[PDB]
Amino acid sequence: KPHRYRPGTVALREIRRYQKSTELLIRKLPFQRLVREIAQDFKTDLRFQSSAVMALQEACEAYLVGLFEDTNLCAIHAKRVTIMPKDIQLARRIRGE
Amino acid sequence: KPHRYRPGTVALREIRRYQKSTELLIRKLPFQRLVREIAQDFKTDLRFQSSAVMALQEACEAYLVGLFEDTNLCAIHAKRVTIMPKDIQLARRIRGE
Amino acid sequence: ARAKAKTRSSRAGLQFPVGRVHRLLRKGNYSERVGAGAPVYLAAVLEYLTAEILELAGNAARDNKKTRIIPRHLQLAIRNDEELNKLLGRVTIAQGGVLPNIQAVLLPKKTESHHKAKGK
Amino acid sequence: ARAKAKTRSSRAGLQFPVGRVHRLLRKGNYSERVGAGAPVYLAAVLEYLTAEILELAGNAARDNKKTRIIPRHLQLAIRNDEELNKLLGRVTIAQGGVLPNIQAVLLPK
Amino acid sequence: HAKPPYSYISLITMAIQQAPSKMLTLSEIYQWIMDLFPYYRQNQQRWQNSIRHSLSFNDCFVKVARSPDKPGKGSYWTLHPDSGNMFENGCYLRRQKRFKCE
Amino acid sequence: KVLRDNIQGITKPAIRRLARRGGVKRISGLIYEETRGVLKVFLENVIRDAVTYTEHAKRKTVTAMDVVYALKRQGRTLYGFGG
Amino acid sequence: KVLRDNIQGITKPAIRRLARRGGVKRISGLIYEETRGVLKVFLENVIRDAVTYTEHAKRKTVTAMDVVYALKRQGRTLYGFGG
Amino acid sequence: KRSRKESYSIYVYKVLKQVHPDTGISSKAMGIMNSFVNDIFERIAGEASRLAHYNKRSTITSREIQTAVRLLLPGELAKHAVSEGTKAVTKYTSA
Amino acid sequence: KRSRKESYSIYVYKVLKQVHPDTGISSKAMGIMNSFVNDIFERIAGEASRLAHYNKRSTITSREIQTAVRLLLPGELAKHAVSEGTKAVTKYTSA
DNA sequence: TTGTGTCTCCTGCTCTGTCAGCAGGGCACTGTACTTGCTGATACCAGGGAATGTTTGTTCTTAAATACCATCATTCCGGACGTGTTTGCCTTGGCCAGTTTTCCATGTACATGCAGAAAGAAGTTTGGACTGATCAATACAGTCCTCTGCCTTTAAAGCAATAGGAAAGAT
DNA sequence: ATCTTTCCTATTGCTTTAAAGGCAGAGGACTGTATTGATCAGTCCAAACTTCTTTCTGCATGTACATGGAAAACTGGCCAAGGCAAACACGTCCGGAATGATGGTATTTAAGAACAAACATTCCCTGGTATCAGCAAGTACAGTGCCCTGCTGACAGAGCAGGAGACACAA
Repeated sequence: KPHRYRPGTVALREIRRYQKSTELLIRKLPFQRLVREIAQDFKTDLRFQSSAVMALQEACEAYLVGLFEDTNLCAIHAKRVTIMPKDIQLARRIRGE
Repeated sequence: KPHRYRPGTVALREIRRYQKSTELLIRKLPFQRLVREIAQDFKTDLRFQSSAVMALQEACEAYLVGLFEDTNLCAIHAKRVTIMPKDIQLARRIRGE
Repeated sequence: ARAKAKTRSSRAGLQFPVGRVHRLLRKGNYSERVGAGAPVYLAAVLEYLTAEILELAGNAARDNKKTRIIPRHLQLAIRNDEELNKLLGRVTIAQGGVLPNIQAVLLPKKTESHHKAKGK
Repeated sequence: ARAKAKTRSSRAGLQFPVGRVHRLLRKGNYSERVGAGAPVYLAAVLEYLTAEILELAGNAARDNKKTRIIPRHLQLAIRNDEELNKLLGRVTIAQGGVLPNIQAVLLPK
Repeated sequence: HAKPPYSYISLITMAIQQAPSKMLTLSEIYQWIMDLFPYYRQNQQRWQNSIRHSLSFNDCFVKVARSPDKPGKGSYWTLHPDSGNMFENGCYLRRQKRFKCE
Repeated sequence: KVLRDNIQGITKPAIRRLARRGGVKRISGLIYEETRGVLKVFLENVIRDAVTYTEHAKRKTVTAMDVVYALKRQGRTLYGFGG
Repeated sequence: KVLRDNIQGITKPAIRRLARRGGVKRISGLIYEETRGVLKVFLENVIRDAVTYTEHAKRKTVTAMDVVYALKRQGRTLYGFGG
Repeated sequence: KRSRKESYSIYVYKVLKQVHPDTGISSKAMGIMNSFVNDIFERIAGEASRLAHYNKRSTITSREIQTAVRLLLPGELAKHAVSEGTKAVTKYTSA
Repeated sequence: KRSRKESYSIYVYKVLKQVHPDTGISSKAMGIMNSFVNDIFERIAGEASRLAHYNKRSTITSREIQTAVRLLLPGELAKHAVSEGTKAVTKYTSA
């Protein structure tokens, strides 16, 4: 029979993989497109520096990573192990956002 | 038989009281003694203006009220209405304290 | 002969002190120089913000049947408004309070069956 | 005649630039005047903190079998030390990642 | 007064049909029965509990709520449309082939 | 002159009141020790900065402005004390 | 030229990877829309200040230092690009 | 002779009378208003100073104040306050 | 050539060669270190300026920097930094 | 007078009346706490007069900002191939949510003593004003050398392939 | 407990790219002296604090009763994890262009410096009203006992259809 890891094993493997690495986890080009899409609502024909886009992606990824850490803590607080939208809402509310 | 309000009624009544009043909730002189005691380990034989102790007490009360609001949110998140040290620890941990 | 003096607050039509604001800008070492219009603009902005908060606090006091603005009214005006609450989010107000707010989960259960209290 | 010039970094025994710190203090509009010993003190403190962080980062790099410090090693040094982590709590390090940390309850039975 | 020669099912059917709104609550049905039969004026509890049991048991009767709060309290009862003329033609005491949903 | 055990001056009903203003309805028995510890840490953090400001001024009286600057230094800005 | 609906470019695998880096084991199905909303709000709040700093300098290029100042103004200081 | 303690109390009171002729304001409320005005002044002035330093400008002009007001204030405040400042500067320059 | 842009690269490298003689450092890590030095410098200088303004002094002496260090750095880091700064000032004062 | 079909009495399944019992849902009385109204009082805030330091007007000047041009570098845009990633589908397992049960740990209310708060006084400390002294920073000019930009060299790290060990999952 | 599969880590070889080393020069740090404004040392006083006493409760502590919320146990289904295959869209580079940020010079315009007048702001003295304290009507909502209305299950008992005995119909 084909081999199949039980649920949660590959999840932990993936956690160990990604907490050990430094690379950016969002694809660069779609994030750049999103940045430009949001930017045009404030001023048309905006130029951008590549390093500005990289810094934006760095800040966004760090913010989301910390937010997911707090979300995971909020989930484990309720004795669950699956994160739900209410977990993110609680994390944002307590964090002061 | 003598009257006895059911649990939860007096708690809600006291919530409605202390959310409507502005008075300080900690006693004044014991907080003053605590403030002076904590000050000894930093420098001996200090003197405190009355307004200085008042400012410290106001800031402490505001901080604790915020902390208990976030603790209450954490407790309600876990499908509970009783706050526990788990809740305070989580609230402080999310806020970065 | 020297002309009759007019305060820069009078010229700009403001109530806040433009001269005092200019002095505070120069003394605070915010920059080497201070433009002539910067005190006027800053005084106007501060007057506008003061007018906003005082109008909202006056509304709050009228709601409470009081004519004197007190710290509680400032707190209510600041926290009931989204924008002022966001501006003064990390600010404590002495002798203020909190917005009356009880989480709906905590409110008592209106049981359809309501008999004398017994074990659960 | 004028004597041999000696940089105030040499006088204080420091490695960081006292002159640059003094000029930045003057040009920064912090205050009208700047004392003579203030730049020396500030340069000494900056050198000390830099040395602390670099020592911990070098230890981390040696642990990872790397002879060059990279942002990952700076992150490891900063977050593994309680005092530095409390100093740089709000800072985000580019290309830093996070410390390896899995909650206990998520582990298999 | 002698007991009426009508079953409780027949009495409920007649009370429902005679109503202008084709529905009545328990209190209204009791009032109607007592008014039209002085025999049921006394010994309320017996036949009132019997009527409650019959309403809860027989499928030909379905309850309906009071929309604009009315005088209030109680719930109306309506004949099921599929019941038909079960008690007609002298079989008041016993309904042949009692109505069922399926 | 020396004070030893004033942390217990943060009484149980005082903590109950402070929580009730937060909307808290039901309180565990272990909340009070955690609250005392948290309050003591907060007070130590604030008073260290206040005493540092007083020392730099070469004064021996701790003033309200010292407390206000200490709070604003920790992102807890306070209004109503001459700030 | 104009861009319409790139918020969906933050794909489900990307959000999963971000959650994995945070120590998340199991992810609900509704997390993705919530994460996209939160990310969009954060990006708007940062790019507004970045564009403001760019306008004040009378430039049309949003440089790295503009983003760094916008972040540091919000208490999210970033090391690496600030120079 | 003791030193003088300057404040904004008279000006805050004049604005209060402008918006609400009938209402009053207590001493502690006035102190909170003074602290608020000082805090907003410090925020805007510091942000203007940082803006000048970023562009290597030596002078804080009205433009720096406007940019600082846009940065600090949220939403409709950052628009109404900008309109008020521009109107005040225009009137000042008109005389 | 473009305008000269100054940084703490050489000085942090010298400190590195002191503590760990046989290791190097990457350019991205170098930029992170420069940003760290600038951040700490700005924090200390700003706190010193606020200290000077609170006491109505017109100068930032070594005392203001010491108080700023004691306010900012936590725990043993603060006292070790104070000791190093006092040592440097004492050595410099001896010329 | 004998053989067989239909009527009447008895039995049997259907149906209704009755009772006991337990559950939901709603009504009206009792009781405690909060809000509002009234008066007295008191303290506190606005209005009028004296002192001072700070703001405004005027002139000179000087340096920061503006305007125009030039230039080069850097960011947008498009094209192309290669392949890792994403998306849709299927399978199933285990985790979330709902239900039930137990009991204990929290809440409510009363009894009690004590120490917190207020008022007053006395003692005492020191923060800030004031004066004169001194000393350390700033301003200016000369000068010389430390730090940053450009270019070159080489070794630290990335990439590929392979091999061996650890560990998960199933029998 | 043992076997199979998958993954991870570790080692060796190649390369490539990123950091260390060298040189030029210019801008900014260093030296020396006069100026001056800031800071420091000593004295004084009043106002602000600290210390002690007594009052007078209103608060915190203690205790007892018990209610209902938290936690444990169980079940199941449905949500999400794991894997596969196809499509696609990202990654990387390469070039064209046109956009704009920087640098330089003339200028022009707005702010700093200085001095005097005066005028606005702060501080001190007086009415009057907005607030606080206490008692008391009135209202709002909880606690709960009671009532009505539903529903399960069983028992109890008449109602009408089917089968057998008695009678009458047929021959």
